[PDB]
Amino acid sequence: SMENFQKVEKIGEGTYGVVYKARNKLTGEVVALKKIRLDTEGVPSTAIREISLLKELNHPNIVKLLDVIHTENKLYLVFEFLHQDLKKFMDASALTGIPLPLIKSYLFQLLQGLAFCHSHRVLHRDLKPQNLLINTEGAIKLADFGLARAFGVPVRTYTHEVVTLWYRAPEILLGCKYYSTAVDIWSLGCIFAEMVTRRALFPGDSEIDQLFRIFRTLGTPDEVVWPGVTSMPDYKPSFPKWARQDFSKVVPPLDEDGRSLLSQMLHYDPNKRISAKAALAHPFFQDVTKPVPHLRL
Amino acid sequence: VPDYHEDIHTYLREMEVKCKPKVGYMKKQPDITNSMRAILVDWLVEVGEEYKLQNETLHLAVNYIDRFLSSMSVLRGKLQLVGTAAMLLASKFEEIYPPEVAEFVYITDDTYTKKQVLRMEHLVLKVLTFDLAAPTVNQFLTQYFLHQQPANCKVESLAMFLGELSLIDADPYLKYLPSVIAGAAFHLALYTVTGQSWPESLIRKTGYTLESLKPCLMDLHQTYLKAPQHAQQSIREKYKNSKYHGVSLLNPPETLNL
Ligand SMILES: NC(=O)c1ccc(-c2ccc(-c3cc(NCc4cccnc4)n4ncc(Br)c4n3)cc2)cc1
Ligand SMILES: [Mg+2]
Repeated sequence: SMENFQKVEKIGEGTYGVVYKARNKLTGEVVALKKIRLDTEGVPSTAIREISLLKELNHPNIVKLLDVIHTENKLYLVFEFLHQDLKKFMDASALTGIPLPLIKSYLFQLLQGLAFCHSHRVLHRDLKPQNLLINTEGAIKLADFGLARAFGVPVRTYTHEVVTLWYRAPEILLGCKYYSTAVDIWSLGCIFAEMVTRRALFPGDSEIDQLFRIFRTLGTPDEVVWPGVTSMPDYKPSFPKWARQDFSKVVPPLDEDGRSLLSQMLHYDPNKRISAKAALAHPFFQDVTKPVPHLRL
Repeated sequence: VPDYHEDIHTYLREMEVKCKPKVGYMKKQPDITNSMRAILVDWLVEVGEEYKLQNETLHLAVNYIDRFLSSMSVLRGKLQLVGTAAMLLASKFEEIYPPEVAEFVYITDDTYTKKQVLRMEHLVLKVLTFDLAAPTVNQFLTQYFLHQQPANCKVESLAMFLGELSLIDADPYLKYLPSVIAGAAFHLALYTVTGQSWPESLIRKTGYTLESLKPCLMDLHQTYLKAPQHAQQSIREKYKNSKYHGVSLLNPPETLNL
């Protein structure tokens, strides 16, 4: 079953298991193999969620699950291979920067993949540069659905831990009973800013540090800007009250349309925060193309 | 999430056809019956109550069982093993804190080993080809609840109670899609409590009328009336609790007037 695949090298470790670059001996196709060892507690819930959800989600901006190989001892997921992840690409682009048409294209594609996820009742809940994969042809794709979940309408209370700290939405930090599609938008907004500046927008090292960093950039939220905020479980009346800074200073290279879109993605109130679907029609994308990455990957 | 409520509804309507079990599978099972299935599902209601599991988890597990038994012949002594692995898989899919494998072994009353439950889990996955994100009666109901003017907790809990009862009896509920049963259950709950009917806005949303819901609604009315006499009693006991507003203690109407 694994006989036709030839491993090349280890790519890395995500939510569960280990990812290897491999080559299909018969077709020539280069793939990524996600190996899970069942040496316990059965098949992990993370693998169960990723497989079932990805078999439903066929989209050009979602990493494609090609096959599932299910031995007695090991479980292998066969994925399409992409050349680079967004984090490592941003590090290599330190000198030249990332061209604005490429940033615009990447954001447009990411919003497409995200809109598809949300239209199919799926929350990703782990959007970060490491989980965003790029090819030589100019495509960017959502990856690692290990922390993903199928949601209901309206939502119940789901797992609290969710989303890597730097990209975690304020409603999660303040401990709201319910969160939804807006958490994924928040993460993308953070990634948008990070593509322009090439550094993380809110790099906290604890929950309280993360909130205070967000407050110093967007202003401390009140009942006017976000109704119900003061009644949220982890809100404290002792929170310092910082003023909202001029949005042209948060990400200085950004034009009027860019800044407008970013503010709507980083809106405090989850209800007011722009959906992925609605963001596709934003004036920022009027002149969008699909250029190849300016660097060899 | 009002931006996606229509997209999600449309998608769930597509997936429920694809996830539908084979209607007459019990005729093809040599050693098990509808009655034996009814005992298993009722037992799963108790397990759900014992471990404080979501109602969604219970609905998912039953779907996994019915789809499994649509293609796999199972002897009576092994039916509980299928049910246990199904409930374990549903817990892993749906719960924030699923009960551990050892706990699932304990509630089988030591009938099976840890190895057997794990081997069955793996087999159920193979047979279902890891396709576990199935639409349920529950998933449709919560969408339908948003069309209340205004929201009524007795209506909500009674609809959940009635939809849960449909899980017990393969004849006749295997022939109805989750969205239809949810329709029947919502109207029946709304009529029992308030006197109101299946609202105009849900006709627009679902395409279903009282006319199209009538056959399922006719069966569900009969299950409701005959509920205190049914051999299986765990759902009625469950819905006595104040958590579900004691709705099982309400009186079913004598006539629907269709
Ligand atoms: N800090 C973290 O928690 C962390 C670190 C690394 C990773 C990580 C895991 C896997 C991958 C990865 C990377 C690539 N491709 C990039 C690549 C190709 C060749 C060599 N190196 C990277 N692919 N392609 C398909 C798949 Br499925 C895939 N997965 C990237 C980053 C995730 C989280
Ligand atoms: Mg039979």
